[PDB]
Amino acid sequence: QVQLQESGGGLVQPGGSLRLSCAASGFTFSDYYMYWVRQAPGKGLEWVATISDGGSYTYYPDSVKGRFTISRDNSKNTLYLQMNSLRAEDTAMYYCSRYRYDDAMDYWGQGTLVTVSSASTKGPSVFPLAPSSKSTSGGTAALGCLVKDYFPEPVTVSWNSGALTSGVHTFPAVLQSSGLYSLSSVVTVPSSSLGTQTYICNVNHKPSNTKVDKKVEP
Amino acid sequence: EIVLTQSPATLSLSPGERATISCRASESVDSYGHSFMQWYQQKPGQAPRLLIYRASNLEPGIPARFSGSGSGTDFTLTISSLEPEDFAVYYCQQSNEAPFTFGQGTKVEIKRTVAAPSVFIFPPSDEQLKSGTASVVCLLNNFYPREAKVQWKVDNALQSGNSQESVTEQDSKDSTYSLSSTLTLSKADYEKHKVYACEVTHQGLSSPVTKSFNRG
Repeated sequence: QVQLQESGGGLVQPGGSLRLSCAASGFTFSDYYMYWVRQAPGKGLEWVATISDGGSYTYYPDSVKGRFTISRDNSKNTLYLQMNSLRAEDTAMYYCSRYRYDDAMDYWGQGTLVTVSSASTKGPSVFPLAPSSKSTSGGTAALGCLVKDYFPEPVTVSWNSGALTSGVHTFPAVLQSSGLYSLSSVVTVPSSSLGTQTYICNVNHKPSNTKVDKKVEP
Repeated sequence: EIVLTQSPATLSLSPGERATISCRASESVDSYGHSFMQWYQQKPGQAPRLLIYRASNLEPGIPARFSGSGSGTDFTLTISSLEPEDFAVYYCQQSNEAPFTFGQGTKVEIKRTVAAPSVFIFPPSDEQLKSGTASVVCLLNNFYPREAKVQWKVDNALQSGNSQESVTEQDSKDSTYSLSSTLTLSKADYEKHKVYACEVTHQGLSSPVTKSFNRG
């Protein structure tokens, strides 16, 4: 079915350049106008650029004119966005979108985050969060993972390789004074399986190529 | 630029209730005999999803509970009967003038019945204790409303300016929330003390509850 894979996001220095791409699939790509929309962390949606069917025409708001270039490769069914002279104000989640003849963007990419900062990349440290024995909520035991000191965003925390999704809570990351992020991921399990079964949390920080598999147990 | 102002900014309604969100455009969105107003639904960690286009057309695949209307400069989005999965930020979008624009968005919270938080506390794990820094985490799991209070106590000493909170987005299944409070102390402070307590005050608790542990 119609799907848009975006890639190319990540950390990049202010004044730097970065290219996002969107591999279209499941529809006659050359028959549609493509859009790039962005969302500053915590803020709303802003239009970034538009390009016609064959790349003939393109449009940008004045805040992007001359800095970003939208283009496409119809033979490879790919949409691109070459950014230049990036600034903190450009950090945000970027989405590609298909535009129907009826003037409606019906399919969007999952999105790719662009953090524009001079700060340096730091892999996260993973400390366990085992359930104390004094803690007994009846039949449920809560245990989690503590992912501290990393940059930039984001971080992916799963349990028992995505096999354990039910009841998991991965809180949004908070920025610490130092200047790094931190977040916790907990899951509630039946205290009757604490020793019975093995619980491992899968952490992945793609911007630093870190993939830890910390194991927890009281 | 056509400015789209949505109203209200935030909406809190119980499932089954009818929700109405408005959008007023500074200049007409009407051209060629049609209103080019779209409505999008954006959930946490996801891309905006198209609900309605050209003002009143339901997007195939979208439940019939969603509908839109209006024209000219005034538009309305309706959810005839809320479900816990409708928790999301809604945006009106204009496709008629020079630069496309989105409204500022309306945050829709699903009103759920009072739910008391299950409190948990985690002492800093041996590993982090070797790093010369201590992090104590207090967990408030599955509650509603969102307003809660968490005071830290180290040997009856009320902490201050040394804890950070992070609350999850409302659950789309049961509409509850979960909260996390981390207390960061040096390895020295943590070792020179023993009673670590987390006092939580919430509407679902007839009396504030305290969860604690003694180091080691």
